[PDB]
Amino acid sequence: QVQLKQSGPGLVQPSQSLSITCTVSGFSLTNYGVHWVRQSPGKGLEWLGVIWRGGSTDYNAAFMSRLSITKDNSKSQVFFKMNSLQADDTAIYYCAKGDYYGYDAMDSWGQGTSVTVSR
Amino acid sequence: DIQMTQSPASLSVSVGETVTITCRASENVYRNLAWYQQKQGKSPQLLVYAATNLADGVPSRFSGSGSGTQYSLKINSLQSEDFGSYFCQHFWSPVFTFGAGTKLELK
Amino acid sequence: FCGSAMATGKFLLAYSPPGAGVPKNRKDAMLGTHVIWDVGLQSSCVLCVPWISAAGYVTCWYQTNIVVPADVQSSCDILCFVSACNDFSVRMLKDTPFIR
Amino acid sequence: SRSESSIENFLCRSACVYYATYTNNSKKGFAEWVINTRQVAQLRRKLELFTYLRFDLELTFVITSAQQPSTASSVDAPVQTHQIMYVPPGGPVPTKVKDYAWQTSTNPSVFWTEGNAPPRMSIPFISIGNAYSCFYDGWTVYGINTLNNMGTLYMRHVNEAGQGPIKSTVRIYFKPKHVKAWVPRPPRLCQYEKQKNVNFSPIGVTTSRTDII
Amino acid sequence: RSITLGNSTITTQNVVVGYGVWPEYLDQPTQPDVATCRFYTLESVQWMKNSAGWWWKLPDALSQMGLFGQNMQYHYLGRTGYTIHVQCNASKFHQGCLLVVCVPEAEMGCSNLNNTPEFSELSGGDSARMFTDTQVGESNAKKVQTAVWNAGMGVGVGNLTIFPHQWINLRTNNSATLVMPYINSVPMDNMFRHNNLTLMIIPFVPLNYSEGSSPYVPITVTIAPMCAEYNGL
Amino acid sequence: RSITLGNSTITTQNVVVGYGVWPEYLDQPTQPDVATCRFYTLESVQWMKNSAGWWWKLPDALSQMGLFGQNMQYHYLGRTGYTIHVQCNASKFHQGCLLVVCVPEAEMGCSNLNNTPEFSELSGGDSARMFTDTQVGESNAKKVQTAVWNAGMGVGVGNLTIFPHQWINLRTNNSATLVMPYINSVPMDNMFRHNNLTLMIIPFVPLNYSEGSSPYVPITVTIAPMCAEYNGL
Repeated sequence: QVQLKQSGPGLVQPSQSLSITCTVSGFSLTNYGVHWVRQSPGKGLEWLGVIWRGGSTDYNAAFMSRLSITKDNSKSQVFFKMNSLQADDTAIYYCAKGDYYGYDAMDSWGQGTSVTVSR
Repeated sequence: DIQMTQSPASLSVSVGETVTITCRASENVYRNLAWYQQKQGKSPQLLVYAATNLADGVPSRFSGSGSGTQYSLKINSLQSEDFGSYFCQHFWSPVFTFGAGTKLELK
Repeated sequence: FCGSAMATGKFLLAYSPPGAGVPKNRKDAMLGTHVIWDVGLQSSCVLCVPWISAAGYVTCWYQTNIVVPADVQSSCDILCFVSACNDFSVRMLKDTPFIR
Repeated sequence: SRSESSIENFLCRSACVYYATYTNNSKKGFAEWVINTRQVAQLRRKLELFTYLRFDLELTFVITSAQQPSTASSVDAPVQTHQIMYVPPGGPVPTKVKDYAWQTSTNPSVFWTEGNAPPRMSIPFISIGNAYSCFYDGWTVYGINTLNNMGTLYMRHVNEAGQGPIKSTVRIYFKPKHVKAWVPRPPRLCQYEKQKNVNFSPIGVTTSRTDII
Repeated sequence: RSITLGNSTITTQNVVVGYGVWPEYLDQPTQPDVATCRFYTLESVQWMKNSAGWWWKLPDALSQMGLFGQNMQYHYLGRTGYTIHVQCNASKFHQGCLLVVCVPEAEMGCSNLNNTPEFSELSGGDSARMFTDTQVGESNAKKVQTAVWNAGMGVGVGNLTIFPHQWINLRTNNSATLVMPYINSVPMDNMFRHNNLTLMIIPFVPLNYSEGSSPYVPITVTIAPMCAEYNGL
Repeated sequence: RSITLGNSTITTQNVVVGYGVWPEYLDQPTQPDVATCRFYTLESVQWMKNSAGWWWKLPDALSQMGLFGQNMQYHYLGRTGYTIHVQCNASKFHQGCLLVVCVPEAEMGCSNLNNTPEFSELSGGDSARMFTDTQVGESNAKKVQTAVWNAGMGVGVGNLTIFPHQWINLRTNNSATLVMPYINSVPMDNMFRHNNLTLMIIPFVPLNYSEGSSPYVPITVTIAPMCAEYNGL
């Protein structure tokens, strides 16, 4: 069964906002949560945030004030937004669903949209 | 939070050996661990979840064992499609922190 | 069910009335009139349905997969039979259209 | 000898459920207890074997006194008198010692001097439903069940003292009567964490031995 | 064999009934029976080797199921009984053992020690929530403590046979059947803020097979309401 | 006086029934009676001085009316009877005369001499289409020829008393009541492509009043289906 996919802006200027939308297929947002993982060549993989199936979110401590993840159960989409975009954010951003048999692990991942923050 | 120190940083084997990759946690996580495999420039895949259980389509060569703060993963016989990167992740409590990472060269 | 004796499974046999649409999903095929067919118990399911001169659908759905033991093939097949249950009432004979 | 395991002989016992202190002069000395079943950890386990209970209630109070250190000049006090007010579910609630809710008419309260038999009183089965509910899988906030609410008890002095302070303790005793039980349940394994809900931390099933043989 | 209700038919060949009573009937109530008494078959779950268990909340699982979901929203009160058919189909080369319980008033506990679990974590509408064989971490937002050996209710999981149950042992048996009456303190209660039952399926002896057999055994749960009556004009 | 059906009640104090027969009953048909037998009261039209007439198509006017609109779409065939209550309330200072007919199979004619009238011009769903006292022009797209003195059916409007009718004369009478059976060639017919009845209200002697009285007399039409049965499983 076919799974989620995303579409992003590609590249941003510094001190600008980033907005990626991950759209899903075949499952509902009332039964699963979606995690946001950032793969970096310098610092490795890191977990940015999550929105649970109830509507509650829980973000990382270092990216607390800059992040905001929301979703819609009807159109089956999740929107997340990061702001002020410094030089370390040159990475690729994944969306991946959680709750693999109720164990809170990543089932299947998006294709990933690599961003470049420089001019 | 809690940091996952994964050792060794890299390995160089051939086809058909027994390898062991360990990662140690800062405190107890009560077997809340997941293992991943990432190939060259693609999305990582779930390999072993809850530190013993295998995934859906993962073959029976892989094995994970451990409890408490010490965990390990084993491949009894390597193949040509089994090299790449391997990471370990706890999902005990936010913030979830991945491991450092290890690589297999298959020389 | 023209398959092995070691294979089990379950099937839906949904019938939509004239006027109602074809079900596009197993769940609203379950909400219409249906018969759940257990393969491991019985090997033949009989269904009665009126037929008049939309006019109905006899869609059939998977309930569960086909569980099978070792050294048994999994690809089985199903035959379909048709007959006349009660008395038809024919009238106004004509010639057949299956001719030149 | 099979009769001492009956429900009447298993649940109709007396237990010390509450213990509070109050003094007369301190302008906020009066006791308070919301009547419930989840107070003491032992009686909670003996009632959590069943789901629906239905009992009358019979309470006994053992009130005693203690002389606080006064200033000087030959303190001598008469015999004290206490008032134990019972508020039904949905009644007026006092907040101070001198309040209108003590002098009301629909709250039955007992009056008791010191040096006599302790003041028993008996509360009937008050509910809209046909039984109490020890467990509730549903919302009202999750798992509250506002239907089994038995009331509140209030204690205070009715003497004003000018020369010496007096504090007093009270031990409320609890005794069901004519008990009926339905829908038996497995006994709780984990320890009790909170009073309101059924929260726990997971523990092993049985204490461990060395090997199977 | 081949029992039918309304416009649906299942096929059987031992039934354990409630606490000894059969479900029966009692402003004035109305009694609808044609459009409710039918077999609502939920979708099938997969029993793998490393499985842990499933649970459904019973007057929540049929909340979108046909006209029974319309009588839950249009009417305020109501009372029902149930008839639960569980049947899993495996060959003679598989092995395992399930425990099928129907717990009344299964109040569960949150993983966070101060809160109560939120609404989406207790019950899935016609979708099974799953057990785990580990602990659930405490510092999260709000989730159910779902370690399987304590059954989510703080009680030892071996003693869950006191509720009305039935064993499914793949060596000898194949299916289970429960008939459950209406067990509540009030004679007619709301159907949206209260789940008076809970259907649990727990694998004690886990599944096993040799290499070559099909690696899953599907379970099918079929519920049919008996003796339903509501409150309205 | 104060007759009730289902969960609705009207108030009356002479009834003309059909062609002499009372409406009665006859794959196999199903017979629903609780959720259909009630009074569906359409909204009230205004009778002014320069009025011309109104018409409704009868198994089209109740197409959005409650559960009767659900049985028209979910079931394919069906047959019904009707019970039409017409009552207009005027004082003793008004005057006029209405003719209340229930025509079976009232096939109407288009204003354009080559086409047939389109769907939206023949029947309004619970909204009255109106007559005119002039001609409708021919060169338009598609409309109904609705000169009132030919009744839209090419027939002299004085002779419309042969169908079952009733007079409402404001000097002596106030209301009318018709009971109409199922009149069709086939014993059970479709309810979307066929309107077997037509309710007409035509003012012969038009309204009059002095200066000061209320310049309109509202008419209220209340329909209730009798002995309905459909075709389905």
